Amino acid sequence: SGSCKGRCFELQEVGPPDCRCDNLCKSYSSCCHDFDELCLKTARGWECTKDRCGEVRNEENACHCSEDCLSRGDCCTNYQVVCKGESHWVDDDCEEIKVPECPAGFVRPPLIIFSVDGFRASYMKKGSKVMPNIEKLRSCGTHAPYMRPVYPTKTFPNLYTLATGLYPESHGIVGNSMYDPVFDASFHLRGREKFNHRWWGGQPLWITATKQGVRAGTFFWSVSIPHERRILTILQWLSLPDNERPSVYAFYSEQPDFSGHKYGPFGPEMTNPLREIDKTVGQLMDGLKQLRLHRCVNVIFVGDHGMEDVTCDRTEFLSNYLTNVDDITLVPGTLGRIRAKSINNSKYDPKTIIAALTCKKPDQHFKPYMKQHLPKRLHYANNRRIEDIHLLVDRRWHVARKPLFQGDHGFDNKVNSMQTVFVGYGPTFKYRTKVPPFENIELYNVMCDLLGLKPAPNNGTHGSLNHLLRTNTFRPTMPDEVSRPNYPGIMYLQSEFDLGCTCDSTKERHLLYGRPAVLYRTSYDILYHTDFESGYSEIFLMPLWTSYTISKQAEVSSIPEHLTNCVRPDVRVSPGFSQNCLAYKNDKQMSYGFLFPPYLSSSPEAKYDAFLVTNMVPMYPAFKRVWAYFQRVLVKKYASERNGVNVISGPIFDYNYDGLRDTEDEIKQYVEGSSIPVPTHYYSIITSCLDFTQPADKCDGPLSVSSFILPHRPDNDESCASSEDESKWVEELMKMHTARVRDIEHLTGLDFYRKTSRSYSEILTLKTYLHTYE
Ligand SMILES: *[C@@H]1O[C@H](CO)[C@@H](O[C@@H]2O[C@H](CO)[C@@H](O[C@@H]3O[C@H](CO[C@H]4O[C@H](CO[C@H]5O[C@H](CO)[C@@H](O)[C@H](O)[C@@H]5O[C@H]5O[C@H](CO)[C@@H](O)[C@H](O)[C@@H]5O)[C@@H](O)[C@H](O[C@H]5O[C@H](CO)[C@@H](O)[C@H](O)[C@@H]5O[C@H]5O[C@H](CO)[C@@H](O)[C@H](O)[C@@H]5O)[C@@H]4O)[C@@H](O)[C@H](O[C@H]4O[C@H](CO)[C@@H](O)[C@H](O)[C@@H]4O)[C@@H]3O)[C@H](O)[C@H]2NC(C)=O)[C@H](O)[C@H]1NC(C)=O
Ligand SMILES: C[C@H](CCC(=O)N[C@@H]1CCN(C(=O)OCc2cc(Cl)cc(Cl)c2)C1)[C@H]1CC[C@H]2[C@@H]3[C@@H](O)C[C@@H]4C[C@H](O)CC[C@]4(C)[C@H]3CC[C@]12C
Ligand SMILES: CCCCCCCC/C=C/CCCCCCCC(=O)OC[C@@H](O)COP(=O)(O)O
Ligand SMILES: [Ca+2]
Ligand code: NA
Ligand code: NA
Ligand SMILES: [Zn+2]
Ligand SMILES: [Zn+2]
Repeated sequence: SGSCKGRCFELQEVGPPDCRCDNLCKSYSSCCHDFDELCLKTARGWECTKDRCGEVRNEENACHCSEDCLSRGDCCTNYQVVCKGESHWVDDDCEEIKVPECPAGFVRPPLIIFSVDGFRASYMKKGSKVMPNIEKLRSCGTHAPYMRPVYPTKTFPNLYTLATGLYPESHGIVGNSMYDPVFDASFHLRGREKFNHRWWGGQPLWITATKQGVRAGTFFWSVSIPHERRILTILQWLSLPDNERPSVYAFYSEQPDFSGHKYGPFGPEMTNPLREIDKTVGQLMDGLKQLRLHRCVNVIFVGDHGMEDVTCDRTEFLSNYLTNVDDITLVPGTLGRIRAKSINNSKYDPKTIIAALTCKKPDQHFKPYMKQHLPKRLHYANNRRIEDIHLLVDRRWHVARKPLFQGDHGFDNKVNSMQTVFVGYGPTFKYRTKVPPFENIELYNVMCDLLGLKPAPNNGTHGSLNHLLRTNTFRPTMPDEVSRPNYPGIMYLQSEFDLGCTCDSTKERHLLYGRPAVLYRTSYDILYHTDFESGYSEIFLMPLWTSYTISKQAEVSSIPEHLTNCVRPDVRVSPGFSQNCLAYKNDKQMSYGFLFPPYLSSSPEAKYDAFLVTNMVPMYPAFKRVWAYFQRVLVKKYASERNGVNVISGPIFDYNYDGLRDTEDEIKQYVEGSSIPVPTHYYSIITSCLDFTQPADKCDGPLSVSSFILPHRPDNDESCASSEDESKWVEELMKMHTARVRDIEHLTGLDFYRKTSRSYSEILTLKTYLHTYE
């Protein structure tokens, strides 16, 4: 417990018992007694003035304007501008940085991450009027229209996703507040508990760097260190000798979130907070220019989430729905999480709670879900810290337990107001380049590539952001197919089938982008037909995928009356590896549907192919209403609008809600007295030509995709308008359950788009794309 002299913001760890002088010492109440005195000098502010140029060095000043300051590494960021007639970085023209211009001794371009809390993507519209430095970074660098945060759209899940490339369910920081039933402890911004490493999973970038010999401190700063001091400390660290200097740095600003919450996102009061951020950015760049590192360093300007208009009057109370609200604990606000108030309560029943919250009031501004029924695109279920009951709250509303600020965030990560920013500037990024919106889970890989690091396993798709960089150290390669398909001929007689059923240029046309590869061990059959092709699993007794193409002027027919209950045995597949219709009769709850729609057959003769037992899938009657509407009405609609479409459809089994393809052992439900497994979800991937004037089967250029993962539910309680015509609700339900192709690949162990005219990086970008319907 001595002194900090010569050790301010030192990069080593010290003690215990010895006192600390590092940038987190205040957070551990461990700074040496003279830390405030030596290390947090504030005298005379942060800006040089003409008066002070060539002053005699006074050790009391926050920063210096003396002739030695540049030797000493501690000039104010504007010193050269005020005293040498240099220009502020923002006043110089954009000049493309073809190669890193670094001082001798630098082995890689440093990375600086400048994260802003609550920075809404639409704030970039306010432009160089308010934020000339940010606008310049955006303009001369690489930028997206916006970047998608993860759900929940709160700070800590997003900050730690940025650093790990992991979903909150994987990294463990699933909210700003959490309860962990195994630890029997709670995590909050206020508390000792957040300091235990046990909450923090994955491998953040600082650890990835350090384990691979790249110097990198933890990204957190003690909040009591002012913004200007942090910037000066980063600058001083960048002046260190080669053997002590870090290659990655982080700055966090709590603005403009703090003002967003008070005044709302569209308040006139937001201008000054944004001017203040921009001034801090200006300090960093001016400082970098002072050190001749301004064409050496890569800078990421990134937000964690946006901000919405939310007032106290738009609050739903659970007391208006639940007779007994004091038996529950609620994590409230822009999402809901419900659990039992006490584990001692044995009458506590989740099903009664869900029923009592489901579709009661006409305007109802939240929706309850068991977490395994949340849209799969959220990836918000596979963690014991996420409560079984979840409430999705409508944008602009809160939920609270009982009745006894005007901006908020935390909503569904596809909501517009939740979108945030991304700008990359420096030698490794492209120059003056706009890139499409992408998800913040993808940045960890990029940051690894900017630092020559091997990423730890994460949820980014490595290579899908290659188009952001001038130089790509990572070239992705298609995974090798693991199981090769069988091609069964006509073997069996119809008399060999005891299934209890009764009835009264394929590849080039129907697999436009090639055959999906199966990336796990299994046994499956390719089945060709006039209107569609399929990969039929002999283990699961149904298609893994079914693929077909519908031209712009293809025609919809009905299932004629006499084939209504038609299921025909498939002579290419053995009785032993087929479904049977007897199981469906014996299952009172379960009906069946088809993957290729009989509705879209090319002829009445081809229509018979649709009724094969090998095109059949278990479907709840409730779900058939959704599925029939998609197949009969929507598929044709999309083919019209997009000038034909290619459709790949299939089952998903995810009983343990981990976003990954279930093994047989992990399947928990079968059609009554059979071993026909019941899917948890059904997917479709719908592809066409981005240029819609070119039809889907003759496309020269980029592709356009939209997909979904529909949950396979025995009721339509999710849809509060489901007692009406399907035209009133199925499509809204589908859009809620929009998905990336990549989500489907994880859920099915399939790899799509193996045969295209496009680069594989471009295909990785196609597979990460999400159609949000915003
Ligand atoms: C998003 O991307 C994720 C990352 O790839 C995917 O998540 C992974 O999923 C797999 C498959 O389900 C899962 O694998 C299981 O792992 C069990 C062991 O779990 C512990 O160890 C791992 C490994 O830690 C090291 O590697 C990870 C990356 O995975 C890295 O981030 C770590 O820092 C650590 O790094 C060190 O080692 C590596 C080399 O291994 C070095 O390269 C590196 O330099 C480091 O030195 C940890 O990930 C686990 O972490 C979980 O649990 C802890 C403790 O509770 C949590 O704090 C943490 O948040 C995390 O929790 C999440 O995952 C668990 C499941 O693991 C969930 O229950 C939970 O809700 C959270 O979501 C553990 O510390 C292993 O026993 C198990 O083995 C079984 O299957 C195999 C199959 O071969 C069989 O052989 C056996 O019979 C077993 O039955 C299985 O292998 C990974 O753990 C998991 N990783 C992460 C980070 O979550 C995710 O699926 C993907 N999502 C989607 C939708 O695609
Ligand atoms: C949870 C606290 C931090 C409290 C806080 O609200 N800090 C604010 C908001 C963001 N801040 C910040 O500087 O953010 C930088 C940042 C940027 C980006 Cl892009 C991503 C990320 Cl993730 C962060 C200023 C912190 C303080 C100390 C932390 C612990 C470490 O001292 C030791 C280890 C390090 C391991 O990697 C993780 C576990 C560990 C115990 C840390 C847990 C989190 C602690 C307690
Ligand atoms: C070598 C000495 C070993 C350590 C001695 C520890 C002394 C025992 C006291 C423990 C409680 C607090 C000490 C550790 C963390 C200090 C907490 C702190 O200073 O931050 C409070 C935090 O909520 C503020 O939340 P926000 O400001 O809202 O982020
Ligand atoms: Ca699974
Ligand atoms: Na039935
Ligand atoms: Na309903
Ligand atoms: Zn935040
Ligand atoms: Zn906030």
